[PDB]
Amino acid sequence: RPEPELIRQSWRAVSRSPLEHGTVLFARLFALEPDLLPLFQYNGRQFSSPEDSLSSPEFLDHIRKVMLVIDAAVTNVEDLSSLEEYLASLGRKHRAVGVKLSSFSTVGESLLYMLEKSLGPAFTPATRAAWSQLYGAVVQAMSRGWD
Ligand code: HEM
Repeated sequence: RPEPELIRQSWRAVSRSPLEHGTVLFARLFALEPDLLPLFQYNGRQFSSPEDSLSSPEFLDHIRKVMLVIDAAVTNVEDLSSLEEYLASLGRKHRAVGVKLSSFSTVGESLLYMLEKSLGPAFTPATRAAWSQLYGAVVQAMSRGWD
């Protein structure tokens, strides 16, 4: 369904520097949902600022994890069904720590923003639709974990 090449070629722009792009995504995510900032708990305590967390090792490591899972959706775009069981367990893991499934819609909005910022006009209507469809499928798979 999602045109693989549109997904792959657009992803290569951000996958180059995952951490930098990941930050852009999370900055927009925290602006859309401030309530997420506290959900990051290290060996106790959290982050005073959106910006303070962007210094935490755990938090940066999480950026990387997020981008790796999006990378898996890209390398499995021609057969996302294979990822279903992994994403369901990932969904459960997030439910376990207090994240609401609805927050993953915000992540999607944030992902598109990150792509808009990086690609500009190269982020075409067709590319945008492909991403909405891909990410929508990822989140559908993850929703199996809220059981
Ligand atoms: C919606 C906002 C999100 C919040 C508040 C959140 C929060 C967390 C927290 C607290 C952890 C446990 C600590 C850690 O392992 O770093 C975690 C783990 C993880 N998250 Fe997220 N997360 C969010 C979105 C995402 C997204 C969109 C993805 C990718 C699809 C993702 C991928 C992962 C992975 C791969 C792990 C490690 C799972 C494991 O321990 O096996 N997270 N997340």
